[PDB]
This record gives sequence, C-alpha cells and structure tokens, in this order.
Amino acid sequence: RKIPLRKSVVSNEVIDKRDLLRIVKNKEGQVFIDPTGKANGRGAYIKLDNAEALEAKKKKVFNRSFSMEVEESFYDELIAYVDHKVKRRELGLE
Repeated sequence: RKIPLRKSVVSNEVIDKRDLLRIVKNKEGQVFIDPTGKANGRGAYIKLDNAEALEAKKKKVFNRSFSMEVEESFYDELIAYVDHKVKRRELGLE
C-alpha cells in the first residue's frame, strides 16, 4: 500500500505504520484521539508509545501544534489510552 509514514510531534522521528496515533483538533477547539485516522480537523501524530505520551504531556506538545491551551484531562486521557493499548500489544491481544 506504500503507506506514508508520518513524523511524531513529540520526537520528530518517522513513525512505523503499526505505531501511528492521530490526535485531532476541530474548529470548535475540541481535541480528541482519532483511532481510524478518518476524522476532519487538524491532525498531529505521535507514536503509540508510553514515552511519547508522557513527553506529550510534559511538553504540552499539542498546545503548540494547535495554538490553544489543551486541557490537562486530555493529556491524561492520552497517557491512559496509550498505556492500555501498549499493554494489549505486548500481550499479543492486538
């Protein structure tokens, strides 16, 4: 499929296809995780990696990307989301 590999806003590294995670900001100022990659709004990518989710919060990386103060609850949601997905992947559940 020659799927384009995107760059992480956290590490500035190329992200493996299996590891791609999209975060979207809409025009209404809402920020959410977009697991299918099909949402409209402005996208920012990270690796599905606990270190990157933590660094995203430490550096408030999406505030910068999206020109807004993203809620701490969103950063905590992303940490929990990534933690759960990484655990499932390590156990071979997905």
